[PDB]
Amino acid sequence: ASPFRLASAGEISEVQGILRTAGLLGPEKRIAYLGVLDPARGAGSEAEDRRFRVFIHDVSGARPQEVTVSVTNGTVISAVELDTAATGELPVLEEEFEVVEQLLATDERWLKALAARNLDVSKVRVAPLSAGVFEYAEERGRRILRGLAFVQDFPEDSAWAHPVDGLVAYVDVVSKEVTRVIDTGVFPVPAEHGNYTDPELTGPLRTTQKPISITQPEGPSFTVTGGNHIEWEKWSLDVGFDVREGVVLHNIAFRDGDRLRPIINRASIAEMVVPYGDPSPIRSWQNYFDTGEYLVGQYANSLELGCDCLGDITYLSPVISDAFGNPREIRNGICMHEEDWGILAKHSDLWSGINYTRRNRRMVISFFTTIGNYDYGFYWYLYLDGTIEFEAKATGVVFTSAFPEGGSDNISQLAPGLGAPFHQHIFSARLDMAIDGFTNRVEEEDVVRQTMGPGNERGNAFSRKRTVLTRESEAVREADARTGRTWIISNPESKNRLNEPVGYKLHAHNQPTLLADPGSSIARRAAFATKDLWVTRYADDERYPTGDFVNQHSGGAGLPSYIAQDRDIDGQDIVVWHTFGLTHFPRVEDWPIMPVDTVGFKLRPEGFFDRSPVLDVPANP
Amino acid sequence: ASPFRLASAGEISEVQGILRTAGLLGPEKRIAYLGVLDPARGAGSEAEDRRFRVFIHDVSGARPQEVTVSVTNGTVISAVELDTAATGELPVLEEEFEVVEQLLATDERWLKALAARNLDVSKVRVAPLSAGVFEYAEERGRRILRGLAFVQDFPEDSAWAHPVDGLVAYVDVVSKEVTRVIDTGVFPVPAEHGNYTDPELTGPLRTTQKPISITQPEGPSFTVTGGNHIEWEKWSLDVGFDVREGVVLHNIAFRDGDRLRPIINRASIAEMVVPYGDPSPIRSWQNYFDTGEYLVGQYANSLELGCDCLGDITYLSPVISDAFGNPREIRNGICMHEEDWGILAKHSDLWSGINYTRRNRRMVISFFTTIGNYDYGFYWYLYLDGTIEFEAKATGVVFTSAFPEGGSDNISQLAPGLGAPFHQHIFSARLDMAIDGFTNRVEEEDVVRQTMGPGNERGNAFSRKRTVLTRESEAVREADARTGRTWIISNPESKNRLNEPVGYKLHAHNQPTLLADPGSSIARRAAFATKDLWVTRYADDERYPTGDFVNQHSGGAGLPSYIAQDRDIDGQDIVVWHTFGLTHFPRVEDWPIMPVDTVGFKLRPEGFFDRSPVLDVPANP
Ligand SMILES: [Cu+2]
Ligand SMILES: [Cu+2]
Repeated sequence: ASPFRLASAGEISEVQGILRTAGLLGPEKRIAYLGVLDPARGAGSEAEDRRFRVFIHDVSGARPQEVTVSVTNGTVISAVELDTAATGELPVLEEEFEVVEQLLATDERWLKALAARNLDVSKVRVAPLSAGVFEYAEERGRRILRGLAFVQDFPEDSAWAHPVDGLVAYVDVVSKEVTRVIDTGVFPVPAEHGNYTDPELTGPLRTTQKPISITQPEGPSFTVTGGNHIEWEKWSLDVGFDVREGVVLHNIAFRDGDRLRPIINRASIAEMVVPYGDPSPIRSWQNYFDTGEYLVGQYANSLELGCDCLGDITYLSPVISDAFGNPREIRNGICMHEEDWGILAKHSDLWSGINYTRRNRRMVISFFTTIGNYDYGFYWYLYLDGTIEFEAKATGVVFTSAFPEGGSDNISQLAPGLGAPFHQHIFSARLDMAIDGFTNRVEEEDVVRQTMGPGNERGNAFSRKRTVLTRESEAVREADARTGRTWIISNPESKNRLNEPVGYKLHAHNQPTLLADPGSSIARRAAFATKDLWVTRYADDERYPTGDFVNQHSGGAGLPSYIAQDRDIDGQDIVVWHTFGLTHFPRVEDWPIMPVDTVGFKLRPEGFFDRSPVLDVPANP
Repeated sequence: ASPFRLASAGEISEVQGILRTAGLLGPEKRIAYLGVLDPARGAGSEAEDRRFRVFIHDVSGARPQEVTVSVTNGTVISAVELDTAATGELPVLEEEFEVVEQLLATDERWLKALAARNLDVSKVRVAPLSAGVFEYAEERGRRILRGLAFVQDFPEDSAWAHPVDGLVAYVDVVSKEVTRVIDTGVFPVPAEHGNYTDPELTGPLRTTQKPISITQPEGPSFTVTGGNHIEWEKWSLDVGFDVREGVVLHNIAFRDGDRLRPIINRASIAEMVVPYGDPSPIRSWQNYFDTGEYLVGQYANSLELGCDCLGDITYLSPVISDAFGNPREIRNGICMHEEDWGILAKHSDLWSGINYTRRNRRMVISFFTTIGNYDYGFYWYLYLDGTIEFEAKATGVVFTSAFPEGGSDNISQLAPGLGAPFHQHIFSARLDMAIDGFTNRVEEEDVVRQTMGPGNERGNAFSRKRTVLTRESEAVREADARTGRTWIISNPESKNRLNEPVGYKLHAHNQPTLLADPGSSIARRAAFATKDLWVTRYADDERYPTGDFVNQHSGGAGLPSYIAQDRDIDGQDIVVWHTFGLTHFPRVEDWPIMPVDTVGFKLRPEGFFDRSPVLDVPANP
């Protein structure tokens, strides 16, 4: 059995069993995170050891633990009690979603805030929002959420239309206490609804959209074996799934003639953070680590054929653990299919008389998740020509506020009285590289402009320069779109037939990075977002750019501490961390539900192959 | 009849007739360019005047002329003899393709160059290459082409595989003279072939690609009326076609309820230039103005159903003039269809219980052209949500050279002895804007970072600043990807329901602009390429960023001279010229035929609509 296979339901139950027998999962315990670990380097030969790692919350106030078990051997490998004031709180539990509203409903300061606004407490939804780390010393070591109110005029109303500004509350989830209720002033609660299925607001639905039928009459060109192993148009890989990261891709390789050549050992979105840019004390603390704090895999949608995923779809239904260690299946939580992708290569040659046209295809592996108001589609594409791509599709409902009467430098207007604060959605792709194997390096490549003169008399020449990143202390890089900057991962010990090192070139979109002041809390907690590209030496415990426990962690953790080890990355097992994000100044067209907007990156072969790798593509039927 | 309808065959014949009767098209005359002119501003009401503009070459050495005729009225509106030494030579004629080889075949200096290399003159193909303007005073006023040799080992061989380096020749096309033959040294003629249909090099073709069937069982959702008028999912526009520019889009508008709101009056690629970066005197002169020198519309491919254009395709077969004024149909030279485009908007709301998913579509209008070794697909997309996009798909066979033995700072290696010089492919999109009508302005929008402190105590705030471009002297702008710079075209007299000016935001890719030294010939002839965005006041004779006659024109013409008029562009009929390009350092995978690579831009509504414009999209069948 492939040691990269998906966790099965029986594997989760065995973790539950091992923890129970070990005395680690009594009735007061809640699993906040559970996931299989990747096989260790070199273990390929031989003998399974499927290890699972668990974060265990205790609802009685006892200390939480990090536990690794061996489902293979039925043992506890490690169990450590965590001092959350130092190393962070556990991830948010799904069971804590409703607690913030429930505690506030009977708090007299909250009820007073709502009475001044003539709002019925029974119609006041409270978003359970991650707290971060600011000035409130009582919160250190405590599991806090913060709450912002949204009025639901009726049970199928969109509360996002009716933010209650000037009001925020903090609660201690464990002790079940409201620690602070801040009311800075009354704002009108925007009156319009945002119900995008209401015929009054949609108007009569269009009748003009004729059907588009996409079918594969002989079925798809990719095979799935071993539960999650894909073979498609020379690509080979395994599709993993982790409750924190979502879909992960393992062992991406390309059959080049008779050789299976590795390209990327592990590909994941290791963090995704939404910083807000509104300096109001009602929201100036909000930074939602969708991945590290909430666990995006956990909230993956079940994707409906014909509507969520069109064409000939093959699904995976990954398993996760519920809060008590029982397996739960996410039905149709991963969609897989191949698509047409236009012209691959075309040339009509006058001299030879030959006219040639070939079509491209891509393999698509995706999931869609929902974190409160946000919805994101994570898409990995593999193309016939070797190009690898990632794309995020950001949609959902924008996070709202009041629109101040004097306007705002940090908030857009969507509807009368309704604002939407400025924010970014910033991702980190963790690419554990394996270009032709693990001995890799990274070069930064800039265009070079040349001055007209001797050896360049007509002033037309231009060139490129590549700079090797030799050690981690040199591997924190920024974009330079003006100089066409890219980063090439090569194998300096593997040369193509032209005696040049095989490589792949990372093409970024060069969007703005984290805008927050460098002295801010979020710049410290999300340092990775402040730079476009990081290279580290591989290490099995360096998994997320933000560290293991993001929630209410003071800062510094993660990449800035990994990098300080100043390890050799010049022909070594290395990891590329690419920051990329969307800067979102909301527009009216984003309201009441926003059209998808996208961000991502791609890697293209750069002398990896001896010549084009798609010459064996046949003329289309 | 819509005055934006395509030229018909009868219209071309009537031009021929009018010129013949007027004494302007005797047997020594060759039409180098012919195209309908756009209706003048305000002529909507009323009465046709279909005017055509013609550039007439004279093969006897008499001066060429620029002529505008009225096919409506059967008259010559204007005819002016051109002093090509001042205002430029005419565009390259298709009939001149073979002349460069034919003249050189019997020239003793050329034959000597080839004999030293043991090449059979009968197997030596010569690319007819535009000359530009350099140090050769004898060329001023003369119609010159330059030639580079490529060996074809047999009639169906790819000559690009066998460049003959160290050798270039210049010829006077009219006098039929070889003006110079420069032989700077012998290089090996690369030996490998590049025949991508040869089973020896492709290997056995793949059998793994299962079929993908895309159909529309009730036909497409767009209608074509009046020959070229498209109605699709609230969009309205006309598809034009000009032999120089290719597909042009007129009168792009969006039905918003009961109003037809204009967005863009005219959209075209007004120039496309390929500068080379190899300082060798054999190629340091090459800069191929595919649009302005060669006329891309002229070489549009006939696009084959199922292979070039998949799905339910509606074609236009535009008409052009041959060199004698006879109409010629480009069969299936424009493909039109709609496609699925993934998720449009999705949200799964916990509080309201509603789960919502809608799919996107785009309308696609494209053509594909071949200029020697290059092939380009020009694609215009319209999306349901109002986004407009352009994409170029660059493929074909890379222009080759020898690979020097000591390597090269300006040339990649593709195969033993085979080089491909560095180059860029730089486009200019001419967008004659009409945001809600003609009274428009442009603002440059940058992200603003804020310093932590008073009014921003937690250091999270960020904002934006918009700078109006008031006059043409302020409207030459450059990218700043780091600050998320975009440009917003608004109508300062048309406000959405929130009292904010309607607009569209141009999202560029922020690729490098022209790399050549600012003092170089190409920087002067292609000044537009040196900056990302230009705004001019509309004027009916300001059509191309490079002027009317690009071929062998000394420089300065075009945008830098338009801009100097310093006209008011703050709430006026304006035109946005966006430079965008690909910088191409060829890779081994580009050889022997290159996979498509892409570049483009998009515009997104920015407060143009009162709320999302796709709320009336129905749940998919
Ligand atoms: Cu957003
Ligand atoms: Cu190129």
